[PDB]
Amino acid sequence: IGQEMQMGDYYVRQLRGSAPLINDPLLTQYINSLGMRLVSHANSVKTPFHFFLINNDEINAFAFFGGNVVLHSALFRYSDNESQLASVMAHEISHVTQRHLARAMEDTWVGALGSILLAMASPSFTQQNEQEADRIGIQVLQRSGFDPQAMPTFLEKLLDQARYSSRPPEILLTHPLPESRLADARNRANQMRPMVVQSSEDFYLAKARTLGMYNSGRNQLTSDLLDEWAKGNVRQQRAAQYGRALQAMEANKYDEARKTLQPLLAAEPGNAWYLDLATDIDLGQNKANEAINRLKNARDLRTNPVLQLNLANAYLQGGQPQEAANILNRYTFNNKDDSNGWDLLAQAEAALNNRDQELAARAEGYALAGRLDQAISLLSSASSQVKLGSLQQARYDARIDQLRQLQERF
Amino acid sequence: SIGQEMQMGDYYVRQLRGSAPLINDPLLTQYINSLGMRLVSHANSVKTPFHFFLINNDEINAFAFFGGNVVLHSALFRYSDNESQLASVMAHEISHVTQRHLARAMEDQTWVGALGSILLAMASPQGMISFTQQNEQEADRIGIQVLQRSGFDPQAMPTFLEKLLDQAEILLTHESRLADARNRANQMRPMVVQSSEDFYLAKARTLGMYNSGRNQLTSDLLDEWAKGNVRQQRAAQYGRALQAMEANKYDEARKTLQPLLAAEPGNAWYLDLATDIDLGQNKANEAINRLKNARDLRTNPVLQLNLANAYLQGGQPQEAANILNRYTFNNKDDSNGWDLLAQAEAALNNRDQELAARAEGYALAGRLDQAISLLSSASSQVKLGSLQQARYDARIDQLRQLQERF
Amino acid sequence: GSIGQEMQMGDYYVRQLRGSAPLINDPLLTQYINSLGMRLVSHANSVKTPFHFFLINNDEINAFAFFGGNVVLHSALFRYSDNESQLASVMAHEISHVTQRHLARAMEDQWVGALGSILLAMASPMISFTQQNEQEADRIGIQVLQRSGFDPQAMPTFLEKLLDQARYSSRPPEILLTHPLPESRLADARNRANQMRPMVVQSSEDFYLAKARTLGMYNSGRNQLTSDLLDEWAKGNVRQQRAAQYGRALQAMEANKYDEARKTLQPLLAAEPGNAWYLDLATDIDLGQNKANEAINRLKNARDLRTNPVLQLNLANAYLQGGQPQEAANILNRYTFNNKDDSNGWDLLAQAEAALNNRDQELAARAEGYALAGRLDQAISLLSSASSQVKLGSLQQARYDARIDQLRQLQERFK
Ligand SMILES: [Zn+2]
Ligand SMILES: [Zn+2]
Ligand SMILES: [Zn+2]
Repeated sequence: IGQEMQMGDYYVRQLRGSAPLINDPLLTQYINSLGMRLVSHANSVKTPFHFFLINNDEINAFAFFGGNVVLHSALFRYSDNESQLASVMAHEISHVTQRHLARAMEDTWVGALGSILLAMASPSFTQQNEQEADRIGIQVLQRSGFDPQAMPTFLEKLLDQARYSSRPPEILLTHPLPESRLADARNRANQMRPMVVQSSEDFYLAKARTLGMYNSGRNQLTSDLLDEWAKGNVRQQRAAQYGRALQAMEANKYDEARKTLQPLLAAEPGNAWYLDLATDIDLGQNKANEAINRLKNARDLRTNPVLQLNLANAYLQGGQPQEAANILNRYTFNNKDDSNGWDLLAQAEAALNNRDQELAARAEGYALAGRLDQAISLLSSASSQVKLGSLQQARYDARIDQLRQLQERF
Repeated sequence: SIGQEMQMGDYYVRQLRGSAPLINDPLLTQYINSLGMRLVSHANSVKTPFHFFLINNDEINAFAFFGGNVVLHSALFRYSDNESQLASVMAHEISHVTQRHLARAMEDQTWVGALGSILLAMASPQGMISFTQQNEQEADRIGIQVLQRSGFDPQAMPTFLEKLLDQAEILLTHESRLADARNRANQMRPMVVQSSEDFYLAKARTLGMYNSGRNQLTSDLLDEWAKGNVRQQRAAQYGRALQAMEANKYDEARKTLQPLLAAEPGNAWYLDLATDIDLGQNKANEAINRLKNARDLRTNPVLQLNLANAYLQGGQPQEAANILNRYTFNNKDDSNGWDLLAQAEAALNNRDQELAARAEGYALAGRLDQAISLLSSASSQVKLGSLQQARYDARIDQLRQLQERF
Repeated sequence: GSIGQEMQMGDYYVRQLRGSAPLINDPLLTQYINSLGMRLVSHANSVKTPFHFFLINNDEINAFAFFGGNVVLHSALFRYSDNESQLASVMAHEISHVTQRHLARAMEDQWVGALGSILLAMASPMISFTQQNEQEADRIGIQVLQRSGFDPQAMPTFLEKLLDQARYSSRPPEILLTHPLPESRLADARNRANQMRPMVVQSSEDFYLAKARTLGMYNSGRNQLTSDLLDEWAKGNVRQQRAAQYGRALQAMEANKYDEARKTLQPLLAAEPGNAWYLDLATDIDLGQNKANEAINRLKNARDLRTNPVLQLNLANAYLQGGQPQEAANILNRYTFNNKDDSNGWDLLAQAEAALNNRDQELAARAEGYALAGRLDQAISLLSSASSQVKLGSLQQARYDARIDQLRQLQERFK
């Protein structure tokens, strides 16, 4: 487990630099708050878990060392309910806890494998591992309070689209599904108790933002899906109203987006989804003060990362880079693996013409993207602009030392 | 009598706490009054106790009223180049009170509230009072001696007034009078001048921690302080550590303060910031142990609040209460102690004690009706006939007498 | 050859030391330690290599050596050494490990990164020798120790002073882990020492001043210059007593009480205006209170300014703090070339080139500091910047690019 936490970091750093990862706070927070909810109900967990979202309209999901589960945004277009989406995550979670890929290789090497995981994200197991991944998957899926029949329903809807479409989805290549696999999935969900679970409000909002803001190819949020959601339950109707407000924002129709979002923010002034969108609309119309005052009146400002990055950007476009830096210095210290915070920090330090601090912030973004040589180059320039023996020299040079360890390792 | 004016003074002070942006920082208020106090004792015509308040306002102004209550705007620190210049403002303002000028002026002619609304308008950054040419011709020349017996620069006043002229606010409430200030300062004596170590750090924390508008701690000043005497160089290092903490640069803050704390482990200013850095990194245990080994722990109010706060964050609300229960009876008018004591009593689930501590906070801020409401709630949760019920109801009685006077 | 291979490894390990271990780079302490160490080498047998002596800022007592005649000594040796001959006995011990090639023999018979990672762990706040290795080192050491004019009994007196501390103390001195000390070794050290004639030698005045500066200026943990020691030295021999006033002036200056350090320094300055030790202290007192010019005038009038690296570095720095960066550059461009390994010169050269706004020269001076510390990739980065700010084909471009090539060929030899 010692090495595979480390090879996980090397592989996800490569994923950041090459694959089109969705770095959105609201979506990343959702996929990881949901995914961690199942890990807490999973057995034999050796590692922390992180869940990544790729902008890819091809449906696929996979996982590797260090509890890193990779999910394509296409999973939101296929998932009718939240339990189906978590059904695939528990499928992936069980692949890690059982260490399936670990043993496939215990029976030159790491770069040949890394090209495989990377090519899958950018636009296979034998069925003995896949039966077991279903085995443990639904127990976890049911002790997580989800619908156990969501897996046979979701597996079956992959099969219905593999005959009624030319070539099958890519998920069925890494996770093949014969009729035996379905019949087992269909039986064991039959064997446990019926559950009536409503999909969380965050699932429908996350689907809308995924298909609305990160549209690409078959990943569209179409009028047919929004009109259908206008008839659905109370949670789907707010998400369709949010989806219309989102797309009115995307199309630069800011005043309509404000009036469309108004009934949802008036009903829930402290919801982070509506606060995020209301900041985009205000910033789109050069009213940063309104976007600043609204987020300072948010209850969860100092506890919610989405609100912290949102108000930092609002401070940035509002001409107060120092206020942005105060948030972003604390944000990057508590969320050191978040590339959004380091980037906004680099923008803030650049606005203050703190050149060494700007280069130091840029370096973290490059290190997160697997560009360690270039991160070292920026920190070397930073170190060369400050007196030797200064605290900034020692800091920049020590950071260079730590990144050289990661490069000497591979 | 002095009695009505001391009570009128308390009423105006309560109104200031509720609406004006006061700086309640322990280190700054301890310094502001410690310097005032031994400055007070060098005047003999004083009828009243004296308290000195600091207001977060970038517009320079200073004023005083009944009960020896003086108000100093934080903008005073950027205008004051040395300790004597800062005390020159205070010596001028305390001399107004000791000779009873403002009381004299209102004996000539709804009134008490009209003056209080004016006092807030001057204090609040968001109508004014004005003195006659004699009145402050009294105050300055009566105040230059009060400054000299306290061992500060007599020439510190004049250089401050000329630094006011070329910029044409203090000038509405306050050449003839100025020419007399330089007229009168040159005659007395020339004086060796050395700011206290606390003045330089106090100016650093005011401009660095309470920066607002024109009240910034600029990169020009601390580069200059690094070239001064060894007091200003330690202050410059303290200000840079302070701004690093303000910018949440926690590691840089610890390494900047480390040489100062190693040289002066018992210094209250550095011990204070070391707690802020430790709590900012969720290291409450380390901050507690450091404060227990401080020499002046059970004698210095700043250190007691710092350790009490660290006990709260450290998950020890009882130990925090043991400190704060004694602190609030030694510093009845300190809202910080009452607020921290309310946080501790909330964490111990002593509800009636929490309502009682919250009530004192509202009483100090002038919201007597609300304080009476919270004590009424506390008294309803405690058994009739208990000592607690007798205290809560007695405190309500005391607060009702206060509001019946005005 | 094998001398060449071992001096190539020696340089690699010295660079690693400079990059991670806390070496004292003080001009006076470095000069003294190497002048005393060379004095022993000149009386040693079978010397094949130059020798360099390094001082770690570590209050744990330890001493060891590796390829290329590089001897590294923890500053805690000054706390244990009552007299110069005691300190010399430990160095003679280490030089004898080098002349016997004990470390070379072990690795030859039966990894470069494994040995270098141990050397850094021993210096930062393990290698062990057999009892024959220690037996060879003590005899050969004590013979070179007295041919150098020191007290032979200092070696057993220091060993027994080490054995006594190990028995009572919770943990043994770390030097006794690298150099194990059974009673058999101490009895053998007493035998050969007793075999020669008694020799009561006065420690050099340079020794007492070095111990004062080592413990007073580079104090750390148990490495303090206590008031007990100096009150004790105020009563001593002719050389010890002025070393007392020197250390007293040091911490008066360390505590930023410069006026106190003036009055303490006055009589030794007035009595001895031509020795580097108080001249050095008589520059730091002056610059600390912004009196740079007479610190320059005092050093400009020094006799051995064109002979002694300490006065040159002191005067170069005074020119910098005095607002005359070019005068500092004139000295340091020549000092860096004659003292290629002194990282103080490269740093001061960079500070002067920075003040003159000669950015590529500054980056180039910084790079030599980084190369000396084993950070070759970083030194190459700075030279690449320097090469990018001068025109291609120029004299400076060809120099910076040739220097990059040298650092790259130095890098591949071990990577
Ligand atoms: Zn699978
Ligand atoms: Zn006045
Ligand atoms: Zn040995």
